[PDB]
Amino acid sequence: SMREYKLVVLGSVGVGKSALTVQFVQGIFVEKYDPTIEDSYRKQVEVDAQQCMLEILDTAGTEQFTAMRDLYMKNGQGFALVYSITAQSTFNDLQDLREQILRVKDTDDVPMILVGNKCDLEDERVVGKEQGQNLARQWNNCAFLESSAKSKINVNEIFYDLVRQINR
Amino acid sequence: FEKVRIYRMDGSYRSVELKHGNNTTVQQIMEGMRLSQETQQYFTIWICSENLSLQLKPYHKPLQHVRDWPEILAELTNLDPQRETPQLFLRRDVRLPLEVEKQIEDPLAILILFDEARYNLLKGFYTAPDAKLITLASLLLQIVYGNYESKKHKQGFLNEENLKSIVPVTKLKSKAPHWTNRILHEYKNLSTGVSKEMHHLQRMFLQNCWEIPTYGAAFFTGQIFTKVIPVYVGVNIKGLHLLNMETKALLISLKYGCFMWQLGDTDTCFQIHSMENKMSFIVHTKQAGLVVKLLMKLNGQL
Ligand SMILES: Nc1nc2c(ncn2[C@@H]2O[C@H](COP(=O)(O)OP(=O)(O)OP(O)(O)=S)[C@@H](O)[C@H]2O)c(=O)[nH]1
Ligand SMILES: [Mg+2]
Repeated sequence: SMREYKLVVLGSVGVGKSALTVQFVQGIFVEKYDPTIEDSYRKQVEVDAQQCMLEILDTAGTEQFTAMRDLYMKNGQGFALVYSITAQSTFNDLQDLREQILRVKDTDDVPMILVGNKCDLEDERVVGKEQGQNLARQWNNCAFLESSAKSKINVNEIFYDLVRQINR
Repeated sequence: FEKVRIYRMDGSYRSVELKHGNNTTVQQIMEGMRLSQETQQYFTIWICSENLSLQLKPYHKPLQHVRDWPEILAELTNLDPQRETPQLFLRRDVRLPLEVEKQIEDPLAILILFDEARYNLLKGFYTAPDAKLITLASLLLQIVYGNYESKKHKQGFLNEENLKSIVPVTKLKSKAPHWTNRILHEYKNLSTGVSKEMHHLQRMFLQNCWEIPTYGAAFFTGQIFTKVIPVYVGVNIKGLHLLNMETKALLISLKYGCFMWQLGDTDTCFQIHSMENKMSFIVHTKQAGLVVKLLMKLNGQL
């Protein structure tokens, strides 16, 4: 039967976690955005010749909803840690998320990908691609992509990469 | 802080804050969805369990209905106490006129309508000729697997596991395994003019469902006597439909203006008379009042 994958999208407010998830799942991108408490999406995809059922949790970017946060990390199989290349503060915030996940899983062997979103807004770039790479490397050569929900750059790849990691 | 999950038929949900606790209304909850002011008018909140799915009104307070479900069940059904907790769903408003739906172009509305229609198809609630079911299956293939590739799909692809995702469960073991070649050919031709963009494909699926007579129906439960037969009573913008509960077979389909209804003694049954063939039947159900109220409203909007 078709295997199911519990994916979790984490990161600070406004980085594009919802935009990335909705672009991936529904193929929609609009400038308009609605704030998120907790949304779950489902999508069937093919990864490495195999049909996969993805369940993607789109989270609040805030320390609110602690019960949810602890539960995300307990149940999540793979985690996308998203920041915006236009906002230094969102890049800075990802370190504690990373440490929390490893603490809950009690292993550094967790499917994870570091995502630098909004890569289409080059004129407002604050976080250098080399810095994103530098962080990923610091994180035991964790996977790393720059993405754009708007232009559909690396959107699918984010979820596909997590699935491949889970399959290992 | 309090919130609620609002599900859709595919298992997805969106959490919405309850700013007034259990006193929060359907209207206020609808504001927390991702819909626009325009597209909210296509959908509303339903409360659903295995034995009963009810459309809620804008002034209703969905959490109290959840709270009161045992009492609601005793009132509307013949059932003994049940163990299931209902959930809240976003679903097509039963009152949405087909003429209005046929013009929707909003991608989010289309996908939501699409997913619900797909759900009804697989569940067996859409009766249609084989040709029609085959067209629908082929579109589902295009939507999920992308373009037909002979290498991938010609042989050893459409097995029992993935047929169950493209044809009604009521056809799955009977005659679906003889449509496999017909399904693949329609899928192929779809790939080889027609926009392959996701939302266009989803609309095409919908266009094929729009002419199915039970499309968009609210379903109630009841019984008729020939032996007592448990039935689904479907009411939609086209008319009244009766399904055998067990097999989903379409027993009766009547268009507005071709039949009359009468609510019985108390809300325990309703009678239907044909204007044309002078035949008639009684449906026993404690939802008789709800059915008649809805027949009236939907007939009334034309
Ligand atoms: N140009 C561009 N804009 C984007 C991109 N991703 C998101 N945005 C925009 O940024 C804004 C916030 O996106 P959103 O997806 O709501 O952030 P979030 O991370 O989901 O926000 P939150 O719930 O933690 S508060 C939206 O206006 C959205 O259109 C992108 O890749 N490129
Ligand atoms: Mg969000």
